[PDB]
Amino acid sequence: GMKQIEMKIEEILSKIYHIENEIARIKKLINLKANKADVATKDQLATKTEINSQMKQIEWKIEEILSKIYHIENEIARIKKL
Amino acid sequence: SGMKQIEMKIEEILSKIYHIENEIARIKKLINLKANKADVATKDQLATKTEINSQMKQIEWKIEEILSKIYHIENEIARIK
Amino acid sequence: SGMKQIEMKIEEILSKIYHIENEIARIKKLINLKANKADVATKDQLATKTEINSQMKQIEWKIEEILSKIYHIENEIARIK
Repeated sequence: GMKQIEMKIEEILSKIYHIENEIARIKKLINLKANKADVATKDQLATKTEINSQMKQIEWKIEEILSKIYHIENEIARIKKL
Repeated sequence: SGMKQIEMKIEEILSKIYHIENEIARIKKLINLKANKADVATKDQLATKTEINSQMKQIEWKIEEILSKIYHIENEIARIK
Repeated sequence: SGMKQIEMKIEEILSKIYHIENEIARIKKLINLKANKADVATKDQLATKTEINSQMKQIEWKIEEILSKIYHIENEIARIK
């Protein structure tokens, strides 16, 4: 009877040691994870799609402007020609 | 009765250990759903909507100014003709 | 004395278990403060400040060129008059 109890205590102590090692590993893993407070949220961050769309609108206007300037320069050259 | 008491304590201990093992299994799954520090952007690397809006606005104002100058010039040229 | 020794081992085991339970409780709280993979924006979707700054600078250079062309044209028109 006593021997059987001793063997159960042995198994329990082994299980506990294993659990302690699991916990030690878990703590290390947690320390590698990012905190919610330190990570910029989707709400806060600009997406490539959004930026691309607004950049495209600007680019089209710049292209329009460049064409207008070229046309104007040609008109002026025509006006000033002898 | 001494042996019986020890057995009852062992029963409760084993139940507690089993519960802890199940908790640990659940924790490991939860950890796997969390983002690693190494896999995210470092503080202030990424562009915010506020910053982008401000930057775009400055460019937009300049473009609008330019378009106004062009319209005026086109009118001046039409008058010169 | 055999019984006494077992009883002492049980005392230590119960103390160890209580300590482990407290550790687990703390770990669960710590995990709840960590960011989820599902809630973090992907590399595919995000823009960096460096990338944006470079693109904005290229636009600024084009605007500077445009302004020089406009200024020149305004001067040409003033001369024509």
